[PDB]
Amino acid sequence: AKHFSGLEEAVYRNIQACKELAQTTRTAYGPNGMNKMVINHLEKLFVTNDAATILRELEVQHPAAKMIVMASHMQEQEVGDGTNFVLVFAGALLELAEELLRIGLSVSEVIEGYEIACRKAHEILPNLVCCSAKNLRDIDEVSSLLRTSIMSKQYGNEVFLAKLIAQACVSIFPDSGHFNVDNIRVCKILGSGISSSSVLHGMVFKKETEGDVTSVKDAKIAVYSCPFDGMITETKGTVLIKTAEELMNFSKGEENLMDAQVKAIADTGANVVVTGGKVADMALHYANKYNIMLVRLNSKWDLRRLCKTVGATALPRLTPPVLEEMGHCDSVYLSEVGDTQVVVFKHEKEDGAISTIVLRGSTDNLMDDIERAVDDGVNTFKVLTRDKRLVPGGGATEIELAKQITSYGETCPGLEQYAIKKFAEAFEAIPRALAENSGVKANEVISKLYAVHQEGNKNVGLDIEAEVPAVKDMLEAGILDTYLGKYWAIKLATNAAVTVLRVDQIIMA
Amino acid sequence: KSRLMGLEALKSHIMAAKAVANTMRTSLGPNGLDKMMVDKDGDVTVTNDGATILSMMDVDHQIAKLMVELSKSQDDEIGDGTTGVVVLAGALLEEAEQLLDRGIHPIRIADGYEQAARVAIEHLDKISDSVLVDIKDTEPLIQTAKTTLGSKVVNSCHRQMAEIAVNAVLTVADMERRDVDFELIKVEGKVGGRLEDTKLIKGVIVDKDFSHPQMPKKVEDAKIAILTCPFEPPKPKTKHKLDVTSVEDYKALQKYEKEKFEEMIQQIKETGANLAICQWGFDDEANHLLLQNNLPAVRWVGGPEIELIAIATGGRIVPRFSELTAEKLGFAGLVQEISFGTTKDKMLVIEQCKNSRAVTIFIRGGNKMIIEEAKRSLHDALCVIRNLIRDNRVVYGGGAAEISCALAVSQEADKCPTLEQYAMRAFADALEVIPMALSENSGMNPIQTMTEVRARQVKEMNPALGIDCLHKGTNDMKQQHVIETLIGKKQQISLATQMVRMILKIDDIRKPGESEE
Amino acid sequence: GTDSSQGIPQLVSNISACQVIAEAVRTTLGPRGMDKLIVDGRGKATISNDGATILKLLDVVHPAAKTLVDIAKSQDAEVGDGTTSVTLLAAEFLKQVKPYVEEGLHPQIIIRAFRTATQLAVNKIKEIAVTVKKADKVEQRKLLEKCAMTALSSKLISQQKAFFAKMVVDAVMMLDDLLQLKMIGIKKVQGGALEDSQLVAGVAFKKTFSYAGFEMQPKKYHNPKIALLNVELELKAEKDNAEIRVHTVEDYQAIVDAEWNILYDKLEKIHHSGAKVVLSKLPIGDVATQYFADRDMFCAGRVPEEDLKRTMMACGGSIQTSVNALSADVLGRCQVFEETQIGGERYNFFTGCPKAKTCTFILRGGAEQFMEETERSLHDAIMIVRRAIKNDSVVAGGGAIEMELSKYLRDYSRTIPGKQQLLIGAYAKALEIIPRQLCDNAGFDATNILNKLRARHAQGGTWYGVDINNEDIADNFEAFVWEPAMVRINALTAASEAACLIVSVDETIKNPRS
Amino acid sequence: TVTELRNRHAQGEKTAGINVRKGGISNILEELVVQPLLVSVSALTLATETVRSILKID
Repeated sequence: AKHFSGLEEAVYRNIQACKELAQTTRTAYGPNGMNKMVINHLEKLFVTNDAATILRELEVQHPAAKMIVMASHMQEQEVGDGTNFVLVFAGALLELAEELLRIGLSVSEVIEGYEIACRKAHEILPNLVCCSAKNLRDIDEVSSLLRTSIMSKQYGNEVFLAKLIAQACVSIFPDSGHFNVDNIRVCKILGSGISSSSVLHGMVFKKETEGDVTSVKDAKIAVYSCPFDGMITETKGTVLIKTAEELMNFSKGEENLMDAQVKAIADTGANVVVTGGKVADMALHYANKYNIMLVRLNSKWDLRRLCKTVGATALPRLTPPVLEEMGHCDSVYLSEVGDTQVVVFKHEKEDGAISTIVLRGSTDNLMDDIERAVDDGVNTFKVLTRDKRLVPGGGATEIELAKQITSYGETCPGLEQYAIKKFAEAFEAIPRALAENSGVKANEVISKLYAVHQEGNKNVGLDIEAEVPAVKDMLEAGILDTYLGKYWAIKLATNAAVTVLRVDQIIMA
Repeated sequence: KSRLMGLEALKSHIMAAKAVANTMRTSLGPNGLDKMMVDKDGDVTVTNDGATILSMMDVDHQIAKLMVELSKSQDDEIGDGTTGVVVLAGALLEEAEQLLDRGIHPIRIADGYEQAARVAIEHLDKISDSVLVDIKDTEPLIQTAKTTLGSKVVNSCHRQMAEIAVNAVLTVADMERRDVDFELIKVEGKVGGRLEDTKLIKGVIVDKDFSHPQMPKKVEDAKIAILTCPFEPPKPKTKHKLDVTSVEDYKALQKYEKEKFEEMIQQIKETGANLAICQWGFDDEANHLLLQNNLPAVRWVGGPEIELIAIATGGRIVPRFSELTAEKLGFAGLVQEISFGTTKDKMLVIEQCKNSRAVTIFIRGGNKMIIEEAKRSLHDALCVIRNLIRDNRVVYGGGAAEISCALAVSQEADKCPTLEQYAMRAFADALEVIPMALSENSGMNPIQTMTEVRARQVKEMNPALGIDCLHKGTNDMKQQHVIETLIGKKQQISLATQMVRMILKIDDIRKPGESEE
Repeated sequence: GTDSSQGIPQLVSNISACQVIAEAVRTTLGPRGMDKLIVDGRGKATISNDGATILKLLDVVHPAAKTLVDIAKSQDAEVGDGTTSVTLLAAEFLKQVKPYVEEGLHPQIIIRAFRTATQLAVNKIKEIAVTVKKADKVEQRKLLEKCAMTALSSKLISQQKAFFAKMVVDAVMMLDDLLQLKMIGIKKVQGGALEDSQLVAGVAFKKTFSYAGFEMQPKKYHNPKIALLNVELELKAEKDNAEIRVHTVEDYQAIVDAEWNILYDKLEKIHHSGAKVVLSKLPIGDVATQYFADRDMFCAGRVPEEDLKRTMMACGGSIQTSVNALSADVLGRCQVFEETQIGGERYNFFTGCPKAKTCTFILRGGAEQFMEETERSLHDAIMIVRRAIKNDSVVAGGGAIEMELSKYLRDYSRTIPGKQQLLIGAYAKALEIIPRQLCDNAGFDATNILNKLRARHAQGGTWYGVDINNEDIADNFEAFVWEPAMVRINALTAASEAACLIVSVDETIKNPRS
Repeated sequence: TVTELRNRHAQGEKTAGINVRKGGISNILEELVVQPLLVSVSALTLATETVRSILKID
């Protein structure tokens, strides 16, 4: 770092971050998501509509922001819609908390008041348990619950994506009591429409498939990054291609060498060779005759997905597999995935933990936007598995916490009296984020929600009914939340907010 | 990078175009002036022909290069007109700028310029329309030749060059073939000669001579053994080489290569030959066997050069010594070494009194500059004369033709309703650029020279009267015999408009600067 | 190090970037239109009139400027015509948005206002589309002939065109099965005829190398065997590694004659697989060409890679990286080989081709510079007429439809809005620039031509558009100016997705900082 | 405007002129716009004399 003086980090650094955070979740949160352009070190267009992703990609130069980054990342694992919340609740509380400081309120006196308010907020949340639904045998129930999560993360086809994520997540384990984070793995294959994406189960290798079939039930695999150019460690790993005379004997010789390799795996157990290494011209010929599958050209990502599920372990050497390097899948077969030929394995009773949604788009640009919707939606299913408490649609949750917190200023006083009040406004930052998206007055949005006085129903979503004002029931629309989502978000948000607010000058020479 | 559009695009185009145009206009016509230019190689190159000037310079901006390509096609098709086409092109862009600041879009300029040039081609078609047989052509052809040879500077005792050229277009060409014959024509130049000796070689010349003077200086009609066999080191693409050591391996090698060279001479002589042309020539050693089994031979012929000698003579190929037959041997009338006029020029001729399917035009001059100048006069001269052998339609140059056309264009310009009218009249002043620029060369003021010619074109409506183009104090183009092909001028006028029309059309320019090559 | 900028200064950076890139492809497409010349470093200059080509070579640094690559490419692949228009339109939507965003009045209901326009806009084009295969002819080649004439007159010629237009009809039917932008290629000559064209139904090759014979070497076959090689012939052939030396005693003349035998072998392998006619990508050697003339066989070097790929599709054959052939889908055959000089430049014609899904036009313009645009006219003709067979729905060309959509969107602009009026009207205004610009660069009055047409639409009609042959008003459905209905529809959706994307973005994160 | 009136004068002679109603190209034979002969002789001869003095002026 660099040196600082006059307790600058508290007044100055805290508000710089607030803004940096702002408007990358103050318009890509709620019922319509919005694209932001991120260019990475290998430059390409990348559209983000998700809070956790855009921060991983950014290099945080502010030390004030970095705390807040970590808490968003916990929330990415845990909810995938409490991740959008960390930023907006946290930034807003510091802006308001700065105002209090000027009056003379001490930094910790306010921190007391935010903490009794948070415990209190959590007491209100069982009054914001409005209806309970949970069928994990029904695609129909699941899709409505995910629907507000994926909405925030996409501007596209909301309804169609909701059926694909629901179909994957239910179908894999409809009797599980807990679900996994890498239970669904993405496969990102080029071509076709967005609404031409589909659902398979088990591992898909998105890279080239060759050999020739020979089984559809015996799906034993052995995983290598070791090439078959002429690399074998049971004998010598040297090639002879630097001499013209030898190179010719070697081309002819590669045929027989390849037969030794293929058998060497298979006999001890394989039917499909997983090969991150490369398969020569002559090599490709011997496997076609012999009739063992090849899944050629596998990058590190492709091989790791495979290893983690089956417990097959890769080496850069080729020797017959021991049992720890052997995996098994319930099935394999060769059929097109989205209308492109690949290998599809099945897992849904072997160990599950890998389903595949094929993300399609004639360009990689269309795919990233749907990558965010599914990946966040994995972890939203993991909340609905654990509990059934159903929390109304976005932004309709937020009003009631604000109304009962205002009561909390009046009944408690102290020097915490002020802090509690700004805790109240700070939950209103979330529908003010929707007012800022809609581009109409903040104040008018807030006015309608208090006037009808409905608490757990009414909010201004993103519509053309949000342009000339109206209010709508987000309790009944297929836009629902869950209890734990909000319980986690708030807890880690208040964790993050308070602790940046403590900071004082960096002392260095 | 920057985006240049519109005015930015057209401003750049005048700046580039003009630089080329200024050198050309001061080297235009037979009153034309030599330009002595230095390279950065410490060398000096003395130029005057418009094409060599385009090869020499690599001035900034694309527009320079687009003129370069244009001139190259035209050297083969017409010949001369290389100076003329480019100076006319810059005139269009100066006028376009005058109309562009008035508020005229370049697409208006583009269509009206293309439409004006069609008025001018029609005017130039009127002057002749004769097509006459080859013999009758020969006197008009020689008069045209003077002019063309004159526009590469000097033409005094250059009447040999013109008379050899009529033979040269006749042999290679038909009268109504309608194709090019300048890939059948070999230009040859060698230093030490004279510009007063020009020879027509009805075969081919190799710069090589006999291996001995002791071998005969005549060889019979036909019986040429075309060969690829070594009698000296052939420089093999094989690899690791090894040398002899000591007295014994030295001797063994010498006797071996001598023994093999004698056997080779005998098989050539048996299938019937008296000329060996060998790719890989003769060594000192090899000389001994060849005189002893007495067979004139040329030492060394280039890799590709051996093909060129075969097609020219019409002779029948024998690729190699492994391929010797008596049913395939090349053609000749005689094979003799020729001294042209000096013993400083030694070329050895395989000349034809049989089938000739190419003609070598052998021109000489005493120094490097003198042959350069003479080759370029003569090639361009040959080409203009090939357009005329086919169709002997002739117009008198010097800018007389252009003035007449300027009158014709200027009237026709305004009788159309479209917005091109202003362009079309600027086209008429733009044709006048060429006697204006000739005047700069003559030693005369640009302006009054054009208007003297013009009154005389109001009378006749035909070029055959004008101003000075040789300088002799006559006001005639038919007592001066300043003559260019009809297709040739028509070609400078149509090509220049076609080119400049792309340049007006394009106003979409991605450069960082204003010019990049 | 990361550059991040937000709010309004980023919003105005994005929009502005887009406009500069458009200027290039704005004034273009026509005989009264423009061509584009981009030099992006020395000896990297192209002439084009296709939007896509320039933009790839052009540098981009803005995300708004990067967006346009994906829009231009997908248009170009399919139609090959109207490429410039999509990128013009993509940029144009943004231009009219620009005073609201500066002001800070920016809903994201604004992008959603565009998505609604695109919908109404597209319904109209189909609705006014009249399927031409039903409506007219029954032989339908004369139908195709009319598209050809107008298409030849949207890049150049307006009089030579009537002769050139029947050739296109024939070619188009051989070719139609998927558009090729590289089997419709046209070869250049001038100086033996000027302004005439011939249809050749097979292939041609510009480059051939042989000077050891021509009259003495045969060049007419009635059952050629074509070797489509990429290998080189050499003076003498190199031997394989290890051993062989020159001199010691015996090796002096020995080795020399062996080299000659290997060279001969490579030739004899070519011949005995199937050779009477040889094409080879890389030079035919000096002694090699002499050999071929000796045996009475034709040979050709300096072939481009591209030309060989055309010929194989015609033959049913393939390119050989080998010196022998063991299959007739790897060797090539035709039923005519002839070599004829047009313009005095050698053309290797193969015609009577088994498949004959390739064509060659031997075109004589008036100049080399002239030819470049005359080739583009024939090329524009082949693409568009083909795309007419495929999408039999065809609407009026000339940018005629767009004036009616401007007006249609103006009527809905009136009806719809709670704030939408500014934005739907922006969409409408944006359409009109596209024919208006072609009037304007041309130097005729764009207000005088378009607005007069809108007026005639009002009495009744929809196909009154701009004839760009002279840039004045005309019926462009009675003048038979035609381009398919689908072209426009593809343009509208893709264009509106590009524009929407940019306005959504108010943050650009450059993570390398570079 | 002035390109087109030139072409009308070339063919017909006594034709179109700048008309105050139209703003443009319509006959002035249908709407009389007259000027006396001296008013145009004056514009030209005086103009030339002034341009003559300036050219002659050192």
